[PDB]
Amino acid sequence: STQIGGMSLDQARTQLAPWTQRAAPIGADEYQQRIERARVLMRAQGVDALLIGAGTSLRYFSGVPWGASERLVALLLTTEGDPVLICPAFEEGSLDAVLQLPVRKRLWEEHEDPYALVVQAMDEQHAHALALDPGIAFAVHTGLRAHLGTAIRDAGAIIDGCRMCKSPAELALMQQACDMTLLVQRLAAGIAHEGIGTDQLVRFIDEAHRALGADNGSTFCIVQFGHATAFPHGIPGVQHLRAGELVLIDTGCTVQGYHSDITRTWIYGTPSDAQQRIWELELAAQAAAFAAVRPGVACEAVDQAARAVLQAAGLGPDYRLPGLPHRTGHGCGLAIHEAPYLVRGNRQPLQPGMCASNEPMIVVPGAFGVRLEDHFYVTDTGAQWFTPPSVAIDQPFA
Amino acid sequence: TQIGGMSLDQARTQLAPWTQRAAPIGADEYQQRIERARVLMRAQGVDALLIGAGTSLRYFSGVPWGASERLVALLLTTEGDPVLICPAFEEGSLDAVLQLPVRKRLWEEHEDPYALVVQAMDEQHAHALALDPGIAFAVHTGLRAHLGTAIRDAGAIIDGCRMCKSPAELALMQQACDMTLLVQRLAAGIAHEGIGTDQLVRFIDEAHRALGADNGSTFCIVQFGHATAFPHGIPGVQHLRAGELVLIDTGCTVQGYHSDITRTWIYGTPSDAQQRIWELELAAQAAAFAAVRPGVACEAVDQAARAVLQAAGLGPDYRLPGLPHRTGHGCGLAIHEAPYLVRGNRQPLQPGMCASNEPMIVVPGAFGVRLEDHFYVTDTGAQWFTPPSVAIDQPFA
Ligand SMILES: [Mn+2]
Ligand SMILES: [Mn+2]
Ligand SMILES: [Mn+2]
Ligand SMILES: [Mn+2]
Ligand code: NA
Ligand code: NA
Repeated sequence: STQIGGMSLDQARTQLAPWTQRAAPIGADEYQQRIERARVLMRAQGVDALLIGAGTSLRYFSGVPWGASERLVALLLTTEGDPVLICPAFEEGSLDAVLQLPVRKRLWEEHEDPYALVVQAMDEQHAHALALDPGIAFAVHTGLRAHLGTAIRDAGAIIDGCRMCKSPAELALMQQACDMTLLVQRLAAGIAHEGIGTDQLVRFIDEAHRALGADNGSTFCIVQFGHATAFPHGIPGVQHLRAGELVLIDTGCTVQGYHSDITRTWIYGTPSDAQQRIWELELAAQAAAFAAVRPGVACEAVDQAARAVLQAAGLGPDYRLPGLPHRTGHGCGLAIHEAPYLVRGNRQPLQPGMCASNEPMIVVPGAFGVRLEDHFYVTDTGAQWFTPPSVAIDQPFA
Repeated sequence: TQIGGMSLDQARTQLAPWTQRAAPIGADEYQQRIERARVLMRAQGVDALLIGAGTSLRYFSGVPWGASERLVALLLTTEGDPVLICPAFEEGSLDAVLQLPVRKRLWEEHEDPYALVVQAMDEQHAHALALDPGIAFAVHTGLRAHLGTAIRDAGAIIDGCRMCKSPAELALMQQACDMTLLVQRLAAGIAHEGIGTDQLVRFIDEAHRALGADNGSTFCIVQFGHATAFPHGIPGVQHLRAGELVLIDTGCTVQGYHSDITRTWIYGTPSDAQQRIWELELAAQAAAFAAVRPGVACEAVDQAARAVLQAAGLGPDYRLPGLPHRTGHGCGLAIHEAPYLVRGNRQPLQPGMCASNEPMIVVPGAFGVRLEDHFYVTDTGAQWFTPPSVAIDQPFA
């Protein structure tokens, strides 16, 4: 190997300059385009009002990046006019400073009923067919239902109808985040040595993400050694690296809210025949899944292409272990997981601009797991990798 | 003497792993929480309770996982081990975190998890479901596809369990507060002219980790000078100058239980206005604490703080200069939870309830002063988790 081990912490740090290729933020015109696309989808669904809660969908339509809390902060979009922004009174100044869209502020003091404000705004515009953000807390349904007597639809089709296909600016922001995380993955492999701790790697990866100018360091970071790699959702526990162990690292960051999410699995020292066999199979399943992607292709077909490779090698079938116990991938954007899902049963056709992970992890019970994760986006004629796949068990980077 | 003068190396000699470790919640207490939920369910005519991944699932089952698009949930009915609905591929990991005996019902990726919930309801002849108000609305959509019956809001049941803390819960929160109080103290000590907000944030995370928090700082806000007048403003690096107030709001978790402490202190010489407002903030916090005892409505605690501000000529109500938001919020496995110390909330305080006391004063465009310490209700009054600040230049008792 020329990529694994052999780099000091100081040497890694010389490569950690703030990222010089900064993708442009989403502009005012694009936020308006998103509002207009939602209105088209609302009309198709027969909905005349849309309530978006704080979180990734509020940031999508308005630029407000705040996480959801027990206090209602929401955008109410109707067929005409600037959308209504419902917000705590004490937050008005902070809101003005992050909004990217002209809005009609409706402010509530702490003891006042914010749900009443939503319905009042609906009534003023003669709206009586609300679709509610499926990511919003159920408590908001309770609050609304105290004032509303009409059917409340689930807004998922509208929200996915907008967010699944990324604009060039969105792709560029995801691209930047992916490029940064790919470097961090490379440096993490470089500094690995006998005895190094999983916690030491997590800490360095966060440090590197910050140094490169991520929104907020590592969004998340999973580091697993040896038998711990057999768990897609294993408990964090400190391990120290021994020769002969696989190392699995899954991490990512955000840039203007847009996510990277890359997994590398590589050998420290000499691999066993079994580790070698399963690693090559993982790459082949990932490759086949990618090869299945072009416009019009059903999402489940991408999952099945990966399973076909595993089955031909005598793993599986279906979700059986040794094999692939979960879906092949998930969409990615302002959220770590979003539509479309590359999962059995999903007939959703792939369209240009859709972004998804490609990670058909193999688990061998009691032994290890191998997960390669790279994201792609659909193009007019096929697909494009955000990051190129690994080359070999001891060459994690193309 | 508490502010400035300490080197980074001096501070680090006080950062050994915490030696007074509170005991983790035991198996018997999880059973007590389930039984308490069942009593409250029955009292409300509810025969099934669905708890989603998040702080309530951790409360009842020990599972710490954050919510995702995949349903992970506990279904509690009137009898038998509660049902745990979980993706099949996660069973192994689920087993390793569960603190409660359960009946696992596993779904493969293409299968409908909502169907499992309703199958489990039907098996026990349940048809009066209450649903976790913190769960994604998507779950209502999924359940409604399968149910003709009302899906009630489980907030009253869940709060009825979680608002009053056990001794073990208090001890875990107490440990988190003690650790964060030390980190706050060390942060004041290493402060110096030109120090960066980002530098303080990093130290505070380093300190939380060294002491043995679950995962460093849960959050950390550090603001200098006029920035203190903008509590929810866009973060941007500042460098400290003499004459500026410093506001630090940070916390950690211990076994999931939260600390959340704010200190505001002067670096250098304060102005008369800074001084007078700081004193008023302390007095508002103290009056709110003095109103706390069993039987007092939560809104009276908020009003006690406002009364102090209005007697001094600030406000009234939420007007500025003054207190533009509520006086405080409950705290436990979540940073914010019931009960809320807010106008309109008639909820009577009961022994064991935990809440923040933080009646911040904002002077628009100038500065803000926030003192935040949490308390719990005792049999006859209240107890501070951490003692309040003493002066504008003595943040620690
Ligand atoms: Mn992923
Ligand atoms: Mn990942
Ligand atoms: Mn607080
Ligand atoms: Mn706080
Ligand atoms: Na919809
Ligand atoms: Na991390």
